[PDB]
Amino acid sequence: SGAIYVGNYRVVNRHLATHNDWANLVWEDSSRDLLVSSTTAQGCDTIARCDCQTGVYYCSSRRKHYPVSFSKPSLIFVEASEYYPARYQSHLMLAVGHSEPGDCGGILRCQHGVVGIVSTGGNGLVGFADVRDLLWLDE
Ligand SMILES: COc1ncccc1CC(=O)N1CCC[C@H](C(N)=O)C1
Ligand SMILES: [Zn+2]
Repeated sequence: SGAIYVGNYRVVNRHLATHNDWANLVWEDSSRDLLVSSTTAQGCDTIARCDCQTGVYYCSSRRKHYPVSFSKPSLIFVEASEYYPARYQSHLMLAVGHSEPGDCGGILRCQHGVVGIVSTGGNGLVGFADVRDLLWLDE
């Protein structure tokens, strides 16, 4: 699991969004596996505004942070699961790395800050949902 807390927002994987996330919906994108809900107290996570393709991500199946190089945000065909049917998820960055379903939520970080959260995985690869384009998060 896991989330990013920036300002008066909470950023989770859409498929893991709780009842309170839906009761306080701000923005959501099924094809991005993203959901933004509102928070009462002030979040202080810094979002990265960069062009990076190297980062370090947290992996709870190992309790380890991994240094990885990843692709630029794009459309990747994500196989069917119980949360979604066979579809193309947009804004997804792929890296060669380990992951398990319970790892969705771990953050990929660079020197600039928070790049995105773990979203997909399979075949010795791990995918991250990018959040760097969401400029409205800091205002
Ligand atoms: C090895 O499998 C995994 N590895 C990491 C995270 C997640 C998985 C499982 C996986 O691919 N998905 C299940 C949950 C929703 C995902 C999505 N965004 O479409 C797809
Ligand atoms: Zn960066």
